[PDB]
Amino acid sequence: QRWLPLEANPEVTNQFLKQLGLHPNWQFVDVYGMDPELLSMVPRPVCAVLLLFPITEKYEVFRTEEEEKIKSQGQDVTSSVYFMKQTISNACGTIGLIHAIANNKDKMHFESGSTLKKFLEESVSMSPEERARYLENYDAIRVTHETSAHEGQTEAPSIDEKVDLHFIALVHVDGHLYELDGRKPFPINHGETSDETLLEDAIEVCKKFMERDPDELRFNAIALSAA
Amino acid sequence: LQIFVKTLTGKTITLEVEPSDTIENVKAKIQDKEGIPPDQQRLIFAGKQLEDGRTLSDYNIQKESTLHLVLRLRGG
Amino acid sequence: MQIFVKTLTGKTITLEVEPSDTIENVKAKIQDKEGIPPDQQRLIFAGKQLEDGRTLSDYNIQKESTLHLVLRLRGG
Ligand SMILES: [Br-]
Ligand SMILES: [Br-]
Ligand SMILES: [Br-]
Ligand SMILES: [Cl-]
Ligand SMILES: [K+]
Ligand SMILES: [K+]
Repeated sequence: QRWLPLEANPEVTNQFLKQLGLHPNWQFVDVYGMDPELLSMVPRPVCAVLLLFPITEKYEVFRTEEEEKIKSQGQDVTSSVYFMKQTISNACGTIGLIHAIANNKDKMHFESGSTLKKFLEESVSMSPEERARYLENYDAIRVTHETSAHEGQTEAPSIDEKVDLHFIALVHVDGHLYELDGRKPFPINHGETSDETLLEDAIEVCKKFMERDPDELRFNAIALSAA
Repeated sequence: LQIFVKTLTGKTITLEVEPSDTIENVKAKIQDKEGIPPDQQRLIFAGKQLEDGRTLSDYNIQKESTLHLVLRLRGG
Repeated sequence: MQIFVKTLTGKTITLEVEPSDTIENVKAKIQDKEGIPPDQQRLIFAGKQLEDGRTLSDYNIQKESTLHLVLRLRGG
């Protein structure tokens, strides 16, 4: 099973969330730069950052080493984190948005018959792999993703084209900053954060991605900001 | 005249331009230097998103002004 | 024959068309009814964006098929 990749565009992501029946208390905005002046233009509070980055060979050796270190050495992951695996080529757009909403459920309002509300209620007790198989089979979100992939300032590529760009979500749960990437076997704990400092703390993780791949420009960050 | 274009990574691209140059022209110059297709480019100056058909002059972009580049990339 | 076009608002546009009609023709008919310029229109059927020079017949679009209308954003 193979979906179309989504454009890193707040207009597209906000339209997608509206189709999934989220009330617009929260809206995505662009992040223009990582210094205080440009970050001061992001409306506060912020409850998530989605980062688009390139899956290069250099990225993949770091991902391999990180996975091996955490499997053998351990890390803390709070039981409150909602995590799902990616089992569908090019669904990272949808999985990133579900990670952002599912880990802020208490701050979110849903409309009558919200498909995302139904997805979250049914998957509340599922393992990360079961959540991934459930999404494979969840037609209402598959057809909404399909429509959304045709929106934006660029044309959707052919479904056969290889995609080397990937979305991840950065959230605050229970005092800590989690990287949620369906391609990894677990959340990644990036240390302490709070509701008031999430944007700054998330952007510090994004900076580390860019420094590990210094010759790449193919990055985009969107912040989920109070409307 | 010289202008600066900063990316989200904080990299600075220097362009040689005229006040009469269109936003399309600037995007073509960025494609020439960095190989980013114009359709994926979104340029900002003074917190305002710029339109393709307008000139640097229209926006009072002058010598050594800094613009911001956001990339409308697609991700899986 | 009649076909249906659903917008992001969930509204339905009904068009009178022939199987031999081009995607360009359909976009002209949508411009007539809704005043959306053809160059901004993207028509989707079976998850695929339709090309201007092809016919409804080329895509097996039949009587009372539903297409989806998305708007290409201008960028800049
Ligand atoms: Br805040
Ligand atoms: Br130049
Ligand atoms: Br736009
Ligand atoms: Cl919460
Ligand atoms: K849970
Ligand atoms: K949270």
